[PDB]
Amino acid sequence: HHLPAEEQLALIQRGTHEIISEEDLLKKLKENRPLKIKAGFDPTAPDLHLGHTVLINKLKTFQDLGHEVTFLIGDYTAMIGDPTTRPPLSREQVEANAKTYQEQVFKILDPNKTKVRFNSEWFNQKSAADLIQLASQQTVSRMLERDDFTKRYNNHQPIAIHEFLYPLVQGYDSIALEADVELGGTDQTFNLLMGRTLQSRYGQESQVCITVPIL
Repeated sequence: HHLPAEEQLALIQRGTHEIISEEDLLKKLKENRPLKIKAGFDPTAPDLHLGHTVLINKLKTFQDLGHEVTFLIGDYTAMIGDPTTRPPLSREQVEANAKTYQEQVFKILDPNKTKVRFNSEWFNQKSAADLIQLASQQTVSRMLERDDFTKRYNNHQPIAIHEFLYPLVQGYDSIALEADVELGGTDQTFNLLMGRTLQSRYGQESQVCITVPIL
């Protein structure tokens, strides 16, 4: 049934830019169970541009190999706006943009074998105290190590503080999903690594991080 793990790893490794501990990936595949596969998408764009194709085909490889792909809509942070200012996304915009993503993605993935989820599902129920707990798990110095934060800080461009909370949101999504693997583009390394780090801090086995080219 489940392919030998050495062969799974050969099909997963092709076309990828980096795998953070293949030693951890091989161990998960040798467990011979459906790994939970997380791929997150911001719902602001009108569609997925054709540069996502490699990424979606890699989710296809995971699903063909028997693992469970979760297609995650990061709607929570996009629907929060300013206190009384340009507005945030309505729910109507999230649901309409996500519908277009799904019709794109399901020309490749099987809908009966893919989970579609919105991270407001757990995050609507989180209190302010929950987010403070989360925020205590990372240092300001590590957040400023992200490339986009490093340039803005040195070019003396303001970084609002909630921008430091968004990667913590993405990392916790991994805990809420019990992700075994999370995929993203070459430039998402920092954010993907956040879930691997937070998971250990919450008592979970960590995820493997896999990057592919997003053209």
